[PDB]
Amino acid sequence: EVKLSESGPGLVKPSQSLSLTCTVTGYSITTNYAWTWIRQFPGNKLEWMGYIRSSVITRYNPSLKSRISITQDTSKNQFFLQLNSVTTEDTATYYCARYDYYGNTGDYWGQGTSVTVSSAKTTPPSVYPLAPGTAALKSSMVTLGCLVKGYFPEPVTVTWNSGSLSSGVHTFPAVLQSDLYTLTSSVTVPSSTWPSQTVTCNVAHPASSTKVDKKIVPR
Amino acid sequence: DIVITQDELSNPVTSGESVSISCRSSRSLLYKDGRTYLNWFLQRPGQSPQLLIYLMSTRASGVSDRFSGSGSGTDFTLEISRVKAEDVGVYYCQQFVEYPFTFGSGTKLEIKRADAAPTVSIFPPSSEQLTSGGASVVCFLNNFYPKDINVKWKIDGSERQNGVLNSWTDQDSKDSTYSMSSTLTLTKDEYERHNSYTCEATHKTSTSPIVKSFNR
Ligand SMILES: COC(=O)[C@H]1[C@@H](OP(=O)(O)c2ccccc2)C[C@@H]2CC[C@H]1N2C
Repeated sequence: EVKLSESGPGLVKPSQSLSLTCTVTGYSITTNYAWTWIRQFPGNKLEWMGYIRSSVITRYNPSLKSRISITQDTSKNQFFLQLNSVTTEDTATYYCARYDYYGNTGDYWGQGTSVTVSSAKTTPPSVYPLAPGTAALKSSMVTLGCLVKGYFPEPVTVTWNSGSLSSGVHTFPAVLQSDLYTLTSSVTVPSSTWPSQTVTCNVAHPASSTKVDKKIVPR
Repeated sequence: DIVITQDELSNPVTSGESVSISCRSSRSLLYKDGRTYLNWFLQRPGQSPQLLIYLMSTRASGVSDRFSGSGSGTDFTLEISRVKAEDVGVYYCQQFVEYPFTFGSGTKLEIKRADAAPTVSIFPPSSEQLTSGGASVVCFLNNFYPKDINVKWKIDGSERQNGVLNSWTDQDSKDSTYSMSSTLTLTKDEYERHNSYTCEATHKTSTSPIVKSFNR
């Protein structure tokens, strides 16, 4: 069917320009739909930024003044967002979506991409294994985890066993301190499967192009 | 621009019961074609917004018939029949009659499930972090309800309040529970100066705190 995906730098310096791309597959953007950009600030407030439609029609949120521009590339079936002179107020999660005349978007929204406006430098996380100290009542469940410490900016993508294990997983919201983020993730599995069956946490940090796979071993 | 206000729910709702969420606009959303252009979206924990209703009362493709919408020109209501655990998240309405197409402030929906004590687990610093000179002790308080909870750290039997940072998850979409992580961070030297590390969780489910510990 129709699928939208946003992409672009997750860190932009203040005063500079933010640029994002929405790659559409399964439908031509030269159609009469509002290919729009929407953003969600920390706190969850949603804002309509604007759209491009039928290739030559654009509409923008008046509050953005003349710093926003939305354009497209038919040959690549992609549309873009350019937001100039950004400030920390522009830090948010950006989403692309297809709106029709009646306001219906169906499930045609992208997964969203985070953009942080800051002067701080990108810092990759250090990933540490969390394995139980001693032994407890087996024949039941066991909880393991991973500590993702000292990274910037958000976000980090945490999966267990390449994402083939998603049930019983708790990845907590990061905490900010000294311009660095720290987060943890827990995974609970049948005690009968650990340490016999390997359990590994995969941690990716898009902004720094790093990825760590940390196998949890008994101590 | 049009301002859409939404009020918060007064309490978590019981699964299976009916729930109503409101939205109010500073201008009529009734258009010249007799249709009212008002959308209702649900944003589940960690997900992108999903359209539930458009044109005030029309269900989007694949949306459960448990969701219905009504209202006048400036007052609208989303009614959820037989609420389910998967319906938790934040509901937003949006108007589609004037630029910019503004969204309401949103209404959070929580489910009041049976009380559940947390499953507590504590973890010592990793050998890898220790070679780095740091030492983080992590404690997970998983799958409990209600959300209110208190964690206390003790080192060699003595309470500790410095260097602790907590994080809470939103309500789980599958089992309607909450989880929390508590992390105590100290320098390697500090950590090496003590033997007993304890995590103490106090919940409404019991009189006595749940205690988890380990000896370096
Ligand atoms: C301010 O203009 C409106 O609200 C218009 C319209 O917006 P648009 O003309 O910018 C449009 C959006 C998406 C697809 C086609 C057209 C949406 C609905 C239908 C007419 C009117 N509004 C009530």
